Amino acid sequence: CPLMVKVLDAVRGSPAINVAVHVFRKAADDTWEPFASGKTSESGELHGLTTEEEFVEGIYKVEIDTKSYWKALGISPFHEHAEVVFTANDSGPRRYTIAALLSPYSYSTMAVVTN
Amino acid sequence: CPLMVKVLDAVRGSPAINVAVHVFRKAADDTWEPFASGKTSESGELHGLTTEEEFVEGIYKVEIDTKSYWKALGISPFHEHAEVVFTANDSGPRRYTIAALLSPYSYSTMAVVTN
Amino acid sequence: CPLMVKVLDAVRGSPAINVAVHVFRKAADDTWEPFASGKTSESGELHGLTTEEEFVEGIYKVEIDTKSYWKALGISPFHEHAEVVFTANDSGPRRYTIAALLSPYSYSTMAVVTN
Amino acid sequence: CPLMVKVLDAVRGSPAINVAVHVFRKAADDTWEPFASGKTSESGELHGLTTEEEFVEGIYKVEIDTKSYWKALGISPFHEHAEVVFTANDSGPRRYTIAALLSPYSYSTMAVVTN
Repeated sequence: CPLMVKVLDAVRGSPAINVAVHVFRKAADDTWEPFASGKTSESGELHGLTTEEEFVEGIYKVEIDTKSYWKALGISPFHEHAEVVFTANDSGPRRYTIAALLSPYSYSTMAVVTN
Repeated sequence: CPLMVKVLDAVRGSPAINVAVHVFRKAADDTWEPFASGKTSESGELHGLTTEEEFVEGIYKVEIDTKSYWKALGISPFHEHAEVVFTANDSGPRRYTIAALLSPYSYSTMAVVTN
Repeated sequence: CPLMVKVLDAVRGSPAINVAVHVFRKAADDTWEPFASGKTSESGELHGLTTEEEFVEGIYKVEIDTKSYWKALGISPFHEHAEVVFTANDSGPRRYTIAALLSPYSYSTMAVVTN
Repeated sequence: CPLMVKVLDAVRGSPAINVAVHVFRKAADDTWEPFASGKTSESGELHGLTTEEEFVEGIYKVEIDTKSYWKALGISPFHEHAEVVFTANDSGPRRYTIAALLSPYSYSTMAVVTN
């Protein structure tokens, strides 16, 4: 599992469950091509998005559908979604964990990159 | 000033100065059209991006060029940029302060919306 | 104004108004001595806590009464308060802005230190 | 495991390893009594601090020794430590995960409370 996404809800103090997550890879024509997607689990995690073979060096975007999550909770949000854009680089073995902490008018994102 | 952007550096405990900021508005054809741009001042603030007349209802994207900021400080950061996407002025004109707190592998963004 | 405290509410996208703030200074006997206190204004800021003459070198604690703030809004939050503990003025006088971003189950704090 | 602490480093994009963590419980005389302590593991986690039997309702403080962590990395920090103060309440079965994201001049803390 070279890429995992974890989403937390700061209003409820819980994992953010059933959040839609879309991953894109930047194409040669500078457009964003769909790469992988899913919904977070009961633990707020989304595993199995890609494989070591497919997840080559490139620029990737992880779009987390925060607005739909807050609307389902009846809470008025600011953002349309939380976007995390980064370059994946082959400086030895790597695993990426993209974490997002959500509030209606704020979000924090952190990336844990390990060997 | 209906739109202001403020950027802070969590490594140095200071305003993030000379950070490039690009604002886009979603067009009828679903593409991102350039709307305004600028660089943060010595206080880490960017004022004067738009006016009450030009800043109509719409979906806006504020792209903060965090990677160039960290690279100039000798840090190879995780993110390409910090992106803030939101619907503006949908219940009438509002004043928006988009704040971003930067670290090499994390960022937080908050919006203060006033009537 | 060598010490200012700014508090924001991430649920409402607004300044956190009327939040109680207590400042303490560590005494020679290692206890926390009351130093200054106040309530945030309509802008979520608390100015005038101290002066350049009184704000000598030392270890200071800024306690922000987040629980009372959330309870007044009808939310039962996780934290009793947000605590910021730091050494001040150890390389000469500095100006400190302590900012706190609040959510029911999370908080972020940042300090901007200027010479 | 009713209480777990997780600490992340936003400068390095990694778990914060070997960070000292001290837990205290508020006594009847209003002082903080030592309750449990440890150091975070290679995953930045600290497990086994307490048991279901010992972790009764009360006010607890988790002190994370951030200054010593940054000093070991040669980075000048703002805070003496990160403090998380909360009430533990018996509203059905519960587990607490206290997470802290560290930067030299900022920290974010989140609590995940699950059944």
